[PDB]
Amino acid sequence: VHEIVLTQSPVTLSLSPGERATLSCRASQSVSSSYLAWYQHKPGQAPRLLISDVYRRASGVPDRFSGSGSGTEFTLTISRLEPEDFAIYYCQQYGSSPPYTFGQGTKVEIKRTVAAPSVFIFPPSDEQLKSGTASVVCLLNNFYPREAKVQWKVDNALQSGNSQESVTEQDSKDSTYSLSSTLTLSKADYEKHKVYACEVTHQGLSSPVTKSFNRGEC
Amino acid sequence: QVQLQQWGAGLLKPSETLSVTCAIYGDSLSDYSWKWGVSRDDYYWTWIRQSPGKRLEWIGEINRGGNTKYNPSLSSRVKMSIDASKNQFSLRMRSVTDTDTGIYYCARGRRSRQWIGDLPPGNQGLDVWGQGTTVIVSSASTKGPSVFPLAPSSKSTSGGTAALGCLVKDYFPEPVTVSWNSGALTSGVHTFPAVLQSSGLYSLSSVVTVPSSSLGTQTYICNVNHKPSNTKVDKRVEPKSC
Repeated sequence: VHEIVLTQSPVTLSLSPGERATLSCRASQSVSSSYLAWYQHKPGQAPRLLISDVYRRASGVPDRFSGSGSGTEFTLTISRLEPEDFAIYYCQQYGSSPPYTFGQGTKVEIKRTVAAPSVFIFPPSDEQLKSGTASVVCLLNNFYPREAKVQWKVDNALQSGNSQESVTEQDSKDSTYSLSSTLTLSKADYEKHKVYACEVTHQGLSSPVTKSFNRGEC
Repeated sequence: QVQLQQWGAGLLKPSETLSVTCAIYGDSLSDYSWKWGVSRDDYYWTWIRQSPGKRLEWIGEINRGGNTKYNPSLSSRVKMSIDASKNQFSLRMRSVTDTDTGIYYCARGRRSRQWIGDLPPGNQGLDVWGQGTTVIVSSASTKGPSVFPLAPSSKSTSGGTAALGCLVKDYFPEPVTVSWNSGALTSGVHTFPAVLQSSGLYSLSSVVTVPSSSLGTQTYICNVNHKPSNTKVDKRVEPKSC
């Protein structure tokens, strides 16, 4: 438990290309500047070392990546952001004392205008119902920012503990997100009700949006 | 140019022994000639891992001479070997449980106090990484997915545009690939990251937005591929009224 613990801030940084990015990494106790390293990580790709030793750039690291620190607080700075620089960034203590622990990571996100999601709902299929289960899907298409609230209501009653959510990466085209929420019940629990509704709260919506259906319609 | 490559994949039941290997290219481990740069004894061949909802974890390291150093959280179950006859090094993790699922990387850490001429950039860090080996520990058996049609209806239509999709449910393990119309449909497709249910099986969705008027003209098929179970399923998503 002698381990140094690193903590990064912010959890998510939302900026545009060409802007200045600054990421903070705070150590629980003072670490020598010679043992603080930064890494870049993109999903599906291996992590790449950026800053190491005494704020020295690694191989093939452009000059827009710089590093500073005081022993307890360290900072990775990107002067101007190229599109290829939006990713995850980690800090690590390496060389001081094992284990060589990391930070929780900071995500760099593209900041665009506010976009409201398109809300769609899909009822269960006969194929799934013949197996004893019913899944209702609610899709939020192309929205920004990523903060969105999806609630399931069955006969005007809020559900809890029987739904799952999933969000896509930021789109390389319009820089939006998409969310899929799946509510799953048994065939009995499903057929014991009538109205199934998906309620969506988002910054781009003045009032929440409800997409509902009657089980008797389908 | 020094590269690392990781071969294989991990599919284990709880209590079994994980074994992963890493191969080095662009440098020798049996080369005891120090005439420039850092000594090859300053290289520490490292295993790191990351679980989907967690931070990177330094598993451990072994050097050219055989000296190992292990994270105390794993040190009781972890063994690390190296051999210069193949320029490879391997990790053995006993008593694996569900908590050990994740991506396992091999890397090269560098810790040098002395050098001949120039200290190459990347000291005091992990300067070369492998691409990552996927490892899944679970009691579940390999199971191909059930593909159900998220049928388009009036409740999935907005301004001449209709959403339709495929629910790829109850499969194990990751991953699955999803294409539409045998790859001939790519615009406006969103395939969501799989979510692990409490049953130990994965589920995800793949949706696409098409013209509404085309729903009577075009036939839409989703092609789901699950390699671990050796399954391919072509499901036709037919419209519906609700």
